[PDB]
Amino acid sequence: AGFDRHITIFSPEGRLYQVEYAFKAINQGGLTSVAVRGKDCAVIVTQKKVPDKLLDSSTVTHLFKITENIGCVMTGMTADSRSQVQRARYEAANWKYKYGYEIPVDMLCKRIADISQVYTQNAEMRPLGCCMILIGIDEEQGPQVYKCDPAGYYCGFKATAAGVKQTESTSFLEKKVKKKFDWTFEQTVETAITCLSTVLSIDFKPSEIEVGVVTVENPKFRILTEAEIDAHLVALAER
Amino acid sequence: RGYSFSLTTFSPSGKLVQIEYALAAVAGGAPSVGIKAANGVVLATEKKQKSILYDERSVHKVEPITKHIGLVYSGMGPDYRVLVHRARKLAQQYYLVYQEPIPTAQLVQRVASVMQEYTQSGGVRPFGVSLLICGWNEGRPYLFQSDPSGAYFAWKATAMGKNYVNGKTFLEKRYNEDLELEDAIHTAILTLKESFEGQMTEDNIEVGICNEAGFRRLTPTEVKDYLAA
Amino acid sequence: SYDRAITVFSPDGHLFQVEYAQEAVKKGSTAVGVRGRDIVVLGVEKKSVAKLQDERTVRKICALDDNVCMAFAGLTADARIVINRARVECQSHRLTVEDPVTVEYITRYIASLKQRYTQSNGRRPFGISALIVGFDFDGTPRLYQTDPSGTYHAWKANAIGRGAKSVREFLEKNYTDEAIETDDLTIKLVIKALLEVVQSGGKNIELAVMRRDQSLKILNPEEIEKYVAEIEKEK
Amino acid sequence: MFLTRSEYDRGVNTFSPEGRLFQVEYAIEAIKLGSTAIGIQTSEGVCLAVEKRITSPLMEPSSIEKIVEIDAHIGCAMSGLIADAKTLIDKARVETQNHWFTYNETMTVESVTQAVSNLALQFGEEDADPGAMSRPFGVALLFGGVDEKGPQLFHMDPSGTFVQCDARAIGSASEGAQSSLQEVYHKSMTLKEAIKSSLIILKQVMEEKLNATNIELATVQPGQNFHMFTKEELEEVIKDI
Amino acid sequence: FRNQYDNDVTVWSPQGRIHQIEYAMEAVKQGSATVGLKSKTHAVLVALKRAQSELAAHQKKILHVDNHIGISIAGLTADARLLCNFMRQECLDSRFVFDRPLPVSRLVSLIGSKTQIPTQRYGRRPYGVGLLIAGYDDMGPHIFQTCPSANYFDCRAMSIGARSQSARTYLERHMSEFMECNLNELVKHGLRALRETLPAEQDLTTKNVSIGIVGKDLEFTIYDDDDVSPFLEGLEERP
Amino acid sequence: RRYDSRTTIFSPEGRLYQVEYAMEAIGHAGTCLGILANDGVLLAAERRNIHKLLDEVFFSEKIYKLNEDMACSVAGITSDANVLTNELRLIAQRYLLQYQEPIPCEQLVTALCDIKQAYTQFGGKRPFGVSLLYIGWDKHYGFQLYQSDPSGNYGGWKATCIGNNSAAAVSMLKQDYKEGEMTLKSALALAIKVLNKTMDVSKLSAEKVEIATLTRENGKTVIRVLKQKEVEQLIKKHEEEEAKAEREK
Amino acid sequence: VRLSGEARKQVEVFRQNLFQEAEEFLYRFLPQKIIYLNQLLQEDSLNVADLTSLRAPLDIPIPDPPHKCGFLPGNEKVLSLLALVKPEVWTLKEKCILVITWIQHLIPKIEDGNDFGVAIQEKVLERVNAVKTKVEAFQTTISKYFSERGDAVAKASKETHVMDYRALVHERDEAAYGELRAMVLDLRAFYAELYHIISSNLEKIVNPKGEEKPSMY
Amino acid sequence: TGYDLSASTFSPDGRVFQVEYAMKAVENSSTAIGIRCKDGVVFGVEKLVLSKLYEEGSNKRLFNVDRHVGMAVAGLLADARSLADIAREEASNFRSNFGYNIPLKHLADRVAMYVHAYTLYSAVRPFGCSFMLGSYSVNDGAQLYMIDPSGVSYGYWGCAIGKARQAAKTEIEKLQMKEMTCRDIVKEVAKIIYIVHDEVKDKAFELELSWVGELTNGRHEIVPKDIREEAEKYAKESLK
Repeated sequence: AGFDRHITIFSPEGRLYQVEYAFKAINQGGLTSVAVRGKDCAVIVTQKKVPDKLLDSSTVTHLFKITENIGCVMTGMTADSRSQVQRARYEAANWKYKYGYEIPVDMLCKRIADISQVYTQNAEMRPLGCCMILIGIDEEQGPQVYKCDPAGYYCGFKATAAGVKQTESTSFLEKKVKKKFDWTFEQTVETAITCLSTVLSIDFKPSEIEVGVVTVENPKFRILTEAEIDAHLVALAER
Repeated sequence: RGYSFSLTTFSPSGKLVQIEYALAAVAGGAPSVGIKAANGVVLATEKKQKSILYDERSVHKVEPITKHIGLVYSGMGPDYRVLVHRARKLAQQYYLVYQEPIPTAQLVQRVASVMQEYTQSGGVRPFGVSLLICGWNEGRPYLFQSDPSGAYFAWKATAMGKNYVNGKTFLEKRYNEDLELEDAIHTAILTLKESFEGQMTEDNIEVGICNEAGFRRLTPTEVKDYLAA
Repeated sequence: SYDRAITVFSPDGHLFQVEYAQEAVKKGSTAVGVRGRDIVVLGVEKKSVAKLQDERTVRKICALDDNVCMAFAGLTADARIVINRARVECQSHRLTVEDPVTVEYITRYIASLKQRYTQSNGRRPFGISALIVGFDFDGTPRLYQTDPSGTYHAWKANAIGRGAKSVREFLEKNYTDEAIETDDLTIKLVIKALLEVVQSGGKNIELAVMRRDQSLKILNPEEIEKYVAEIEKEK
Repeated sequence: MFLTRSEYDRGVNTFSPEGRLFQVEYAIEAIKLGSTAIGIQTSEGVCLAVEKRITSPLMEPSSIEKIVEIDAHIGCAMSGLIADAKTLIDKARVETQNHWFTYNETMTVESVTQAVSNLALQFGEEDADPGAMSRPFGVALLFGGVDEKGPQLFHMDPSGTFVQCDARAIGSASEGAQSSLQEVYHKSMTLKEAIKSSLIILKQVMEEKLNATNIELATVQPGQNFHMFTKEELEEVIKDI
Repeated sequence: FRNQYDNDVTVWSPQGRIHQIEYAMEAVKQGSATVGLKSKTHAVLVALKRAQSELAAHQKKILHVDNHIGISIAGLTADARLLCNFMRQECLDSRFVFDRPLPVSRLVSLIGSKTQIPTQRYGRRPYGVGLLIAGYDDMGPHIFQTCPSANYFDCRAMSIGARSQSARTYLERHMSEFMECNLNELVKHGLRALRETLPAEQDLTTKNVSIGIVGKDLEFTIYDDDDVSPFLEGLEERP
Repeated sequence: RRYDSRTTIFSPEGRLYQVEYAMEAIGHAGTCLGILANDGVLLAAERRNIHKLLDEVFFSEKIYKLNEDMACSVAGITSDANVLTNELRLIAQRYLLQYQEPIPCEQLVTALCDIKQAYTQFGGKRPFGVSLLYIGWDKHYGFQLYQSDPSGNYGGWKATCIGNNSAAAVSMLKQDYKEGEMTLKSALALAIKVLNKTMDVSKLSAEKVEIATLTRENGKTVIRVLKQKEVEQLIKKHEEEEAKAEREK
Repeated sequence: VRLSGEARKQVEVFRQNLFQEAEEFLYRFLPQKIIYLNQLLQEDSLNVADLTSLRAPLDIPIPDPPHKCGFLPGNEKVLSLLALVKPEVWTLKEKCILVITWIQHLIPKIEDGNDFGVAIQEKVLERVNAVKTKVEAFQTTISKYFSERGDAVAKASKETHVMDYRALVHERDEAAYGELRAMVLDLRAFYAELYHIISSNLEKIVNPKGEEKPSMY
Repeated sequence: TGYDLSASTFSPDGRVFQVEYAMKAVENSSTAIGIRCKDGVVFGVEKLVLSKLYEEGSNKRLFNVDRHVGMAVAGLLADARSLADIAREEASNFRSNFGYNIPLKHLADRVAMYVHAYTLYSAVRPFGCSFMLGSYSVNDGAQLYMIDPSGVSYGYWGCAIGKARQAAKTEIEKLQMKEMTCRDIVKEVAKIIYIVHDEVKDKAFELELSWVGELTNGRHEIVPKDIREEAEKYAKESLK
């Protein structure tokens, strides 16, 4: 063949197989992340797996804060994830400097995604093998959830997942939105945790998951403590 | 052979085959339809979503470059956005220089020049997207297509994407120059109705129109009203 | 193996792309040059009219300056570029040193340009060889030859292009101090040499002369007809 | 049993297994295509000689310039690519004149040879300048000049390495010509004897019978400057042989 | 086969070895041998020169960088000349700026950086030359070796080039006495060490030996063919 | 094995095969034609695009005006054609800015051909896969027709055709063209004849061709595109004449 | 290597004989043979339409259900056609050998580049070796015919009750006639293909490396 | 399969194999370990003595990248020295601009991003070094970080790199570093290195140790030789 092995060249069917391989690179990590939106809150959950006891559990995280009121969860290569996180933080601060107001979540996602496009069009560099999911509150639009992928697609979502169990998780979430009644903050967090736990079969403990939330009442992105996570987990088991 | 992989290499029989492959990438893209009515021009495309989870309001396949110009695409979504930003920038440069809204013909020339600019260098790939650029200038409608090759053509009506040949045949059967846009939108949704393989709804399609007023994306309620027929 | 890049040497140290350009020169139309005592004559064959083509556009012989002219055999576009570059260098040299260019100076410049294109990959050699003729300040006739490789050599008389081997063998036989004695004899010698390899005599040769202190003169077709008639009759 | 894979010879900047860097070695093979040149260093001076290898009678003999003058004190003889030879000769000349400009003195033969050698080294492309040929210089030079140390003969090769040599031969018949040099040469020989011996060796190696036209000969002596034997002087010596 | 992974420095091998760097390290073996050894008060460099022919002079294997530093080369003379120019300019810059002789350790660190840059990037080859650097500074006598790989070592004694293992074993078995030696004893030890590398038929001569000495009171000096005769005469014979 | 790549390698026997492959491309193109007459010069081309749902919004799909005093018709890749025409217009206007006179036809052709040669010679860029005819009037040499190729080589022609069936067009023009006897009307009739011969369509549609003429009237060049009625009349006259020639036999 | 004048003379004699014979063959002998084989296949004997004309009597006494076989001749038609064909196939093999040797002597010194001419020489050598193998196949099958037919008639005489052996003998004759006409067609085609390829590529065949270069060295 | 030739490439199954091949580089290296305790961070390296000729205190794998931080490396020593120069430049730039000693987490992030730059581009290979960084500041506390060739960075209570990583990691795991103090941790680091050293394959080693902590007033420094000798004697005694 040879139509793979370079991002620039098109297949005879015009598919650009290299970026599709970058999509597989996300699943190679073996972790899953889920994001679900609510009427007044947006949450991100992801597996936290510590391979060795010696590792400091505090340092390992896939949840990062792009700015005070935006948070992200990265899935894929850890290094590419950290690099994209840094680029996102730079883009947000530069937006604030130039335009005088906090970057919208959609525009941040668009900037990061079009950067991913310049990666998937120029020859020498490779697409970053990571996926981003951004959550924030916009005053006009309420909560928001968005996802960047290695291709440059940046579509917004009511709820999403990324990682190895993405298809199972989106099947689960699709059923839940179809039986739409609402999602308050507690139900939002419960839906996220139930989705992740059901698709993985994990039956989590508080250490195994890390959750981050935004709410219209408290717009700042915060990563909940193990105690708060256990509080939500116990509520799930009780009912 | 070696002609297949290189972009700056004419194959034997003189074909730049990577560009043909980019056109094949366009053909895989979703259906898009453009019909130039006497008093307007309608751009329509399917916005079929993988799941209910997708939020339709987040992204649009039909975008305004200017007040009186808008365009739609079939092909690669990221490439579409690169060139839509570049098109908006080119139009604003024209407005700064001449203090007049850019003509549709001039804009399609400039964006096609950009698309050609990309094909020449080996380090870059062609844009795997084609566009239908519609506009109303000088009290006249316009419809244009711009391919990955960097070439542009002027169509009374045409279709891109999946089943574009069959859609074009359906159009040439159904097309009348005397059509008003009220009828032309119906013909466009029918042209797409040929090729969905699904039950079209207000969400599953995105359609926009241009006229003396200018380009606009008619709302989900509007397209529901037109779909009711 | 070793013929795909200009930079790479082969085992036994042959640079083969420059050899291929020298081969490309052989495809071109013939050209011949001869040094008379007071004339330098430069003759070039003409491929064909085609009957719907204007002859003025196609001219192999060209004047770099008042005192220097060249003819080429090889890629026509490359020849045009090299001719223009040598012309601007001629005028620039006159600008810089307030003196007219010497024939060896201009052939050195053209050779240096061709050499510059050979040395680096990402550029192909100029697929031309040239025959540069001029009169120096002393008034001595000068004839030089250049090739895609970038070496230049003075020649009493020479040919380039297709049939160069045959015509130069003929010229090695024919050329002598006696033939150079007369300007008409020099012109007749080059005409006979081109007649050695050409389909028809008058129609298919374009010939020019430079005299001691006169500009280039492309001989009229009637004059060429008269000279070939004189050559034909003597046989 | 033949293993001919090579697969590493192509492209400079590739160390082959055993680390031999074969492009430079092929360039060193390239000078064997060139005409044979010969140099002998003596107390009375250093002489240089070369076979012109005239292709056709119509070619002007003077135009072939395989021995040239870097300056009055130093001359060069070259075998290999005439074009890159011209480049290196230009570098030598400009460096000599730069030295005169800056220090009001004449360069030594070793310093001039080092100056051109530095240019030859640049095929490696360590410098970022675009105007340096990627290929090694396919030429070998013989630098002969009288300096503060007296007559000196330096050899330069495509690698850019340089060494003093009492007598050296470059070109096609360097193998065998060097053996003849080794047997004939003794340090005490005068320049007349050196001229005669070098012309004997050139006559042996040359395919055509030796004549004043087909050889170029030069000498630089302490009192004199670089001098080329004219047609008449060449006739006298080639008659004497 | 594994002909792949050998083409360029920028390609790692499946077992974590950059083969072009190793192929460059083979280059030092090609050159004529060199030996360096030090005492409490002196550092010595000794070399075996080679000649293209009887008529040709022997090549220069020891080069002076500064009064307090000099080098000896094994491997490509081109790379040797280039690196020597770089080192000389660095020492001149140090003397101009700080009016102190450059520390030899710092100089070899600079050499290591400059040499390392080719190995990682596509383009310029690794410097296929091995140098022995010997100098006296305020800390004391020093000897270093630099490989075509940018790694460098500090040595009590070392030998590089063809058939240098014989010299290394001689040096190792005789090393203890070197530290308290006189300069004559030390140069004699080094001469015997390089004599180990020579073919049995060949023997040390005035012509093919060069000696380089630097010390507290002695600036770097290369003792040439005539000047090595005092040091050579002491040596007895082949064993 | 393969000496046809990178456009910078002379193959053995010294041929640049990339430019030849590019010259192969123009043969696929729609036929374009140019004829030189005593009173004027014309360009005629076959509009290969004959899709029903195409609009003739532009001045011409193939014919371009480069300057007041000249025009061109293009056969080859349309994108490279657009680039070359933009470069041509800029070159002409630069000459007008510098010398305050109209660009000579041969000079403009030579400049663009220098560009086209340059793209051949340097490594990265492909040769321009275009061949285009130039028509213009200049004070020095009057009416002129020029042809160019991907190689960067140009020539002056009394009449020539580029594109599909160019050999048939040239064969027909050779016998028919009368040197020194043409007028613009006769040349138009000849153009219709050779186009009918070359074009596969039995009847020239008069929407499948575009004809433009360059003439000097009142000391100013006029480049005009014959309108659909005019070319309809021309094809009607040619059909009548050819049928009458048929009727006699 | 040191060569005597006599040795040089012998080698030059072989070389000049080979060159002149190759020229004479391709220019003169090949057209003559092409037309000769053409008229031969146009001959009526080669164009026999009814194959039962070809079948010849086998006087094997059919066994009556419950004495000796006379001399059983070979098929006169087939053996006459074979007598015509055999000179031609052997002649073609000889001439292909001559062409092979001519091209091989024209192969130049081995060299790193400008190997396109020697590549042409190698390609035409590939073709001539192919036709050489084909004519060798013809030469072996002509003998296979006789051996097989003899075995068949021996079997038929030994086992009279089996009639399939008799049908086999007739079938061998018919297949032989078909093979022979295809053979003469192929022989003519091989002569013509040799002429075409050699005439087309003669310049590079005779002068592979090409004319002398300007000698930048 | 041409997927493994370059780092720009992806495998069809989503793996960048050049980076993994570079990760295999460090395993060739001799082991090095760093342990973090309450007082500070201790580093140790098993520096194999290739030849008697080589001077002691040479081929140092423990570098000081700033006064308050030290670096221990495994993998290609050339790449490691270059990375140390990069880290020193980053620390100096941080001091010059922001006016104080660089936080270790930030320094690890910056050098990790510099490393990660190389995995992307085709022109340049990934680094062949994996290194540990450690510092103590009264504000931040004891911090130990490890950077792989990929540019992944994490904080480790105990860490090992090189050939004997796994065995060293289990030995470190059975230690309870959090309660312990540095002057004991040096002894246990010596014990672990002596355990993991293979006498048959590796002829000899010279233990190279360093620490940073309050006992230094927050300066990384090489161990005093008396403490080195005490720890080495303890390690030899425990080895049995």
